[PDB]
Amino acid sequence: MSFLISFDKSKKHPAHLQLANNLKIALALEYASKNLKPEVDNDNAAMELRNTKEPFLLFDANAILRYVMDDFEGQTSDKYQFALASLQNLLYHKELPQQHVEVLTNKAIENYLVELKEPLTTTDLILFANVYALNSSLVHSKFPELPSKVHNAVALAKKH
Amino acid sequence: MSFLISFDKSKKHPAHLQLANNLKIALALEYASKNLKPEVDNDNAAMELRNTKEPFLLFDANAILRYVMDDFEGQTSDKYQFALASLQNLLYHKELPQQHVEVLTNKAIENYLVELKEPLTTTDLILFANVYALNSSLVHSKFPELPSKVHNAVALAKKH
Amino acid sequence: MSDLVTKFESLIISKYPVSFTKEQSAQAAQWESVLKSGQIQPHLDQLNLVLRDNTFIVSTLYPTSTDVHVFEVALPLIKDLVASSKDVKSTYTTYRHILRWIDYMQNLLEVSSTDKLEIN
Amino acid sequence: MSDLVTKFESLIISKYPVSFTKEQSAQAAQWESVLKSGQIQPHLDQLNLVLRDNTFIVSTLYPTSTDVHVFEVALPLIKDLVASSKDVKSTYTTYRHILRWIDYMQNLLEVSSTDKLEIN
Repeated sequence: MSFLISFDKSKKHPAHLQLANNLKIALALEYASKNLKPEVDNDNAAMELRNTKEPFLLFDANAILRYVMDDFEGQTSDKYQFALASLQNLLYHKELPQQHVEVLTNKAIENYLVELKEPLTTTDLILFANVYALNSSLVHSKFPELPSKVHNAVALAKKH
Repeated sequence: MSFLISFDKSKKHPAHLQLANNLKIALALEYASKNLKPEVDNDNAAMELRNTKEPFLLFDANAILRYVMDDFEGQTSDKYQFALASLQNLLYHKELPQQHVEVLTNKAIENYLVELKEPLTTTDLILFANVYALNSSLVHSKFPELPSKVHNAVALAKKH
Repeated sequence: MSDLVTKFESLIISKYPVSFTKEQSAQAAQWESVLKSGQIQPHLDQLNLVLRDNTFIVSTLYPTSTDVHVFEVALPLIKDLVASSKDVKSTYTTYRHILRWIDYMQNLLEVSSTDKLEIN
Repeated sequence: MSDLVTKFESLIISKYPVSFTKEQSAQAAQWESVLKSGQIQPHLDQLNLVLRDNTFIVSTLYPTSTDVHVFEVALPLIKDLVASSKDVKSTYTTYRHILRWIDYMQNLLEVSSTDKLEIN
């Protein structure tokens, strides 16, 4: 029931091959066991059985970045928890409330970000990303020469 | 490298949300680890990361029927091995060589099929299917009243 | 520790070991980010879609702590959506898979009759 | 027992236990039906596609007997396709994933230099 089955119908198989196949497909439908009784598909002319479940995907950018870095470390941090709960929540406003952004980003680069060391962790990068989006002039004055990886990312991301 | 990644680009997210997201996406590209360096997709306006591997599917009718019956029994049979290697091979001819079909199907209902008992196994059904496609008049005379499941399948399969 | 988390950890199902794939690790990170940013409500159709194809949020046979964390905010939202609907059959269809999951979770955590979602 | 099957079972990799899912059971049944019906050759692009996304035929980390059974008929076919090509680079692209698999399998089973596929 997340399965689609179809008949051999077209395909230039010979008529007798279509019959053998379609008798087998019809018999799978009849002898199917209720919990695996597939749905039939009529705009496929080719015979197959296929799982229609969604493939692996992520819609959250933090999760995407952590996945591609295999970096699941530091999610319990105050650093990360502030990133998520104090900064990233602000990004869902239609218009940014600038006075609050100003202190929260200030605070971010006071307590949590000082560095752009590296090796840069996903947690560091997610914090930097959120602060940059909210207050990049504070970033410019904070780190006027950025790690080149971060620099190349920003150069790409900044144009619409 | 069986992964597609895309930017938030459209989406009516606010401009600052697109930026935060797209900085994160750009940073995933830069900090990706060679063995997981995804390909970028430009006709998706929505941000995601997704596995592009094919989903579970079967193209062989015998395998489809066995899967939907969870019946993997008897594949070592002479019954099944004759079905596959003596009958099913004939179905790939552009035109059927009728004299050979005649004896091989005769033999099939001599040695291997006698019954349409049941409970009918996938092996039984796959043998019946192949013989029917090759020589259904021999079947009509062999079993003039078919199990109703098989009967309903045949009724569907016989029309183009 | 909230009342629901405390209840969950009182059950041995909370003790079932599971070694996450990196895919499951990402799914857990994704719902943490949705939770802590306060965006569960706009992501209900996404939750419903995940639960169409997965019994639990992180692609597991057993509820995990992600399920309890998300159910904690999701139950009140869905209950309100249902209580206020002028066509509860359609609402039920729209959120069919979240409602299957809610039913299980509110029974597992023995949620009180005033706080639970009266089901059909 | 063919020479290749006999060789395979002389290696301990043939002894690695694996409990097939019903999906993997179907994949094995599907290639058995393709083999015994004599249709490997028309199903080469299907084999190539399976092997794009799977290291081995039945979605395993280790070669199984299905791999050895199919490699037995597939090696001669692909070798002939390559030996006769007027543009071997394109042939290599068209059958790229089968060639990766062949390379592994002909090394594992220590196929003789006359019978193996001279690789690039």
